[PDB]
Amino acid sequence: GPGYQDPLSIDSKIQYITYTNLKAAVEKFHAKAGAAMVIDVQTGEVLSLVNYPRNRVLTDVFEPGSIMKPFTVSLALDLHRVTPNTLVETGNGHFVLDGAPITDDSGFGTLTVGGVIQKSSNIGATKIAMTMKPEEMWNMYTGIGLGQAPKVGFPGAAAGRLRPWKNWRRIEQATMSYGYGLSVSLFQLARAYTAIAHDGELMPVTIFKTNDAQPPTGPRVFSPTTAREVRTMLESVVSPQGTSPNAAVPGYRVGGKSGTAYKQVGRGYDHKKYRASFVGMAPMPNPRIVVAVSVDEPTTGGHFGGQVSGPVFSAIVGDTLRALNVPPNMP
Repeated sequence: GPGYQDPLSIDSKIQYITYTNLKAAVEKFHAKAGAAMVIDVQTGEVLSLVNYPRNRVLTDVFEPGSIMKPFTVSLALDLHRVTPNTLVETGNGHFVLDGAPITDDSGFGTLTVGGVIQKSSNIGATKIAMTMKPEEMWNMYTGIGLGQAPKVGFPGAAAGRLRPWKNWRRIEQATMSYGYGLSVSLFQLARAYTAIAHDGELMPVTIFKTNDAQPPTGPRVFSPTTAREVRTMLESVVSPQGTSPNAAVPGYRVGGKSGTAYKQVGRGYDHKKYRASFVGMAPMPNPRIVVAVSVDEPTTGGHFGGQVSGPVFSAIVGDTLRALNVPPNMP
């Protein structure tokens, strides 16, 4: 507990672990830039906060993409619009809504709500989203801290962009259900995922140590049962049947979600100019840490292709959990 690093929450070991892994990744994939951070789930304390090279973690905003799907599902579970076993028809991977096309990376057919998170189905997210009102979803976005600049002592923290809900066309509700047409910082996403980690409670995320006397507390964004169920689904993502098996951590149960943001061109999107982000938590089912990683405009994918962030999450999570003397919870 107490030591010379007090009263900052940043652990020199975890910060160093976070810096070597992120920097190694940015260099190995000849990327423009990277950001990563670790949050203690029980306290909302930031254990590490790393940019390689300026503070883009707090300043840079992007379309979160598929990282938003667990929050689409979180809300739908929490409003009793679906259960984890509810069936969602995604057919052949091509669907049309108000004349706009929505596409999966393949034809997943009949998925469960869990299946939609595991396979990262845009079509599945959209159809779950269509069971809810814009206002309901905007309130949840606002409840998890989106559209609001974090107050952590850093002037110029980005607020990101959230269209007001009374302006939402049904197709924007769709795009937002799979993380397009809103912008967030990596910091906002890390904080938002603490609400899934901490059984539905949004923890204040702080660079200062909290008191055991008056433990930190936050708004109840989701029921605890909602949060455990999304945690089971995040774990399914990093199985052989999920889209992010490259996030798996030898020795530990982990769960997380990947997303991709492409360079906007006013109305279109550029080719191979993208941002690979990953947010998760470990060990499951009761996480100690949330870890968020973002690698901007990588150019040498190698064996990982576009999914370059998952293995950086993996390395930081194992090193950090070892550094915390957390015992392996997996064979």
